[PDB]
Amino acid sequence: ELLDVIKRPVITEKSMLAMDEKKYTFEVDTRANKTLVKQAVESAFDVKVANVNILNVRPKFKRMGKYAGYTKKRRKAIVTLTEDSKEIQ
Amino acid sequence: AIKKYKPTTNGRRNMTSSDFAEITTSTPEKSLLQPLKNNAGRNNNGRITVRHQGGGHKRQYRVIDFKRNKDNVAAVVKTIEYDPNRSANIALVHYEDGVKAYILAPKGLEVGMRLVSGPEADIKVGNALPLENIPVGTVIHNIEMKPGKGGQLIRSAGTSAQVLGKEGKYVLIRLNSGEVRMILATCRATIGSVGNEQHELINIGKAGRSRWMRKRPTVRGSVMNPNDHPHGGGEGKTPIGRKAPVSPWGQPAIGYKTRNKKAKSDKLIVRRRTK
Amino acid sequence: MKRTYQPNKRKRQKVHGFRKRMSTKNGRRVLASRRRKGRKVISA
RNA sequence: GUAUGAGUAGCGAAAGACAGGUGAGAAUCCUGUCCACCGUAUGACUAAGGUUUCCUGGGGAAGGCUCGUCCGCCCAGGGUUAGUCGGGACCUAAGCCGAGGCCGAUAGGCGUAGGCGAUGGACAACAGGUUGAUAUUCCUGUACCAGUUGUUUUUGUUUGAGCAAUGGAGGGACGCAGUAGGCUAAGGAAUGCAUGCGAUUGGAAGUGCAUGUCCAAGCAAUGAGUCUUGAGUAGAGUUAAAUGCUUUACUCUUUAAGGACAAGUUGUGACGGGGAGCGAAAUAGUAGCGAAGUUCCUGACGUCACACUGCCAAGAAAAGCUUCUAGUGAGAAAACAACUGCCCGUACCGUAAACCGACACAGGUAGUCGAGGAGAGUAUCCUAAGGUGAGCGAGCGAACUCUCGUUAAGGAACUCGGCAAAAUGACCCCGUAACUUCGGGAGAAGGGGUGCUGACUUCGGUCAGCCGCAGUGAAUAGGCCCAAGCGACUGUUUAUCAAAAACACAGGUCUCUGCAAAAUCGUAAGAUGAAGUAUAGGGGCUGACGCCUGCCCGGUGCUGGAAG
Repeated sequence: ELLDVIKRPVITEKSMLAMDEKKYTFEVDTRANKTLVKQAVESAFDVKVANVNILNVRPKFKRMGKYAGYTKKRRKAIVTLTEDSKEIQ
Repeated sequence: AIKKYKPTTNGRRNMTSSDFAEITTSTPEKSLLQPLKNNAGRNNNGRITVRHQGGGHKRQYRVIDFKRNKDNVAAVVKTIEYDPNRSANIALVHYEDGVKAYILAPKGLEVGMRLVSGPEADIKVGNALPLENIPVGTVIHNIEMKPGKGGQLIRSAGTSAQVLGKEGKYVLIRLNSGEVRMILATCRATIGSVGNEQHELINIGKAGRSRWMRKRPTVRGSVMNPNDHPHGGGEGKTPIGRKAPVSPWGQPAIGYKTRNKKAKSDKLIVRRRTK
Repeated sequence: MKRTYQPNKRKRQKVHGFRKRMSTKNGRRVLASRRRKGRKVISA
């Protein structure tokens, strides 16, 4: 179903520094392999392997109004390339 | 023989143990060993049934023939070993086919005897004969109860028997403890008394040697509080106040003959003497 | 000295778990007796 | 909800002082200097447990036993990257669930086959660099394991090419104690490079101060050493088979030969990165530049390695692996090149302010590393690498309470009682009783020597000289003897008032119990006893060892009896 693989790019202080070595930080939905993300990126941007790396995130608190609730789980994806770029973001 | 340690400490004043001058090797075989546990007297349910168990060394079985059902093939016996399970020793056996097993070792077996096991085999030590082909007056072990189980009667160290005589059915046999009964005419045996004679002649000495063997201390009766034993209570040392001194459940100790009064064996037993 | 409530993660879910309270006819009594109140945490 | 106690008790073991910062406001925050504490730990790394406490930028209403510009607190943003690490797609121990099944008012209890279950088995990667936080995870270089695509040299599926069993077998495969031998780490000492020469009397070298004195996996070569005898002939067996495995008889062979393992070394890796120290180009000790790589001494229970001798209390399984046949059966099998390799954890604290104790609590917490001078040592005193200065203070120097130091003369007069303190204590040397179970008592008692310099010396010490009240000059380190009850002894005991004359204990004695044994748990199936078999197993009493263990069977229990 591989357009529900990738959601968003991550725009942070390390993620902009990953841009210099052709590395890109996407958010992949839960229960997805490394191989789906390779196939989805090759489908959507015409670039290659040089393997993905995949994280996870434990949630937090926040408090607003005497209430106590978590946030979402996440899963980052730091995809490296060999030969093309993405001046898209 | 028997060692006597020279008295150096206090827990060595009275120690005795065997020389183990009868045992050749110190390695068993791989194919004849099976594991064990220490059940510590505990059931499926896991409660203490038989008291005073558990908390010693480690052991393994040595799988020992009691049947001897190969016949007309000579057996070579080479090495004598040690059991942690039995008071008596064992022996390796080389059948000529290339089949090994362990066999209980009577007195007088040397390294390199050959023991024959058929119903036509002769009368020496260590031969397997059914209880028809044996003359009156021999000394016999591994007497079988039922035909086909292998041995269940007299197995341990330095014990003996005799055949007092035959009938057409059954065979009369004097066991140990003086008594006589009737054992069938299709039961195997071995000619000769069992090996080690000296297991009445050993001081354990320490307490910790009696806890090397898998035991545990037995508290006296009259020291328990009156809810753990019926002898209990009483301020000071007390005599046995109750008539006929009692086990911790009932059933007086000195005197109750307690077979089943309608046992099947009662037709076959003569001179129930020393029990 | 040692006091009691020394926690683990294997023991507090292989004693007070869920898969040991859908394995009797008394764990089921416990679960059904807690759902009458409407308690949020049913078990561990 | 608010008083009284009362602005009282307490502020939870420890050493700070000054200058300069920032700020409305400073003993309590930042920086600098000196001083001080631990240093077998208050130093480093991880397993549990905690669950964002981690980092960056702000804030001072409540928390912090005071203050607070600060914080493990409040707000906002942001950080945990794996073919090789620990776990799964591998195996099994204790135990648990257990198709059928066997029992049982219902409920349900027990159990074969098959499974689940690490604290254990088996398994392919090393060194450095990098950020505000991640690193056998990112990049730098060099490897390894299992595959897939094109090339590489051989055809009946007979095997003469392969593969090859859920079967035949080998192997994995194991205790405790004790010293002996070999390597490496770590350690120490000097005459190998680097800079600079004292402002307090003196010192250019040497007989001088401060500082640094190296390197991987993997691949090639070898090897201090360690273990083990090998060969043939004739038959039995391995449910059919086997060249595999086992085994019986006969002939040789033996410090020989064959085989198996092996810490470690030398090259390469490596023109690489590391380093005492120099030091900008803005506002950084930043970027960038690096000199030496020696010899002797001590040297590991870390490694070979459970290798070796000895002893009895006789010391886990299954898989991975290796062969032989059964079989299946176009023609795969070396080299080269290019690609593929899934899921979960990874921040942080981790002898603690972040775990267990309601607390930022004088308590508890498994494993590894754990330096120097004396020294047997992880003891004790002072220190290296490192980390702390304790989260209320300033004065004054009364009673009284606690913790310490000293005392004239007398030395148990105190007191239920020498309770508490005082005295002995290290190494070497002389000497040592009654009594005894011949091992002991025994460190019995009682005495003597110790520092520094020179000479002699084989070794070991001797001789001479010098000083002090005192020479193991500090800290650590048995008070002894004479009699008597009790218990033989080391052990165990009322967590939280009783540690003994109590219990256990080796030994003794009586009794029951012939195997579907007595006895016990259960309603029964079932199980323990026990895969044991009267030299064994249960029950009552006495408690090493030496000498002994008198009299009564009328009464009560037990056992035997047959007539009434």
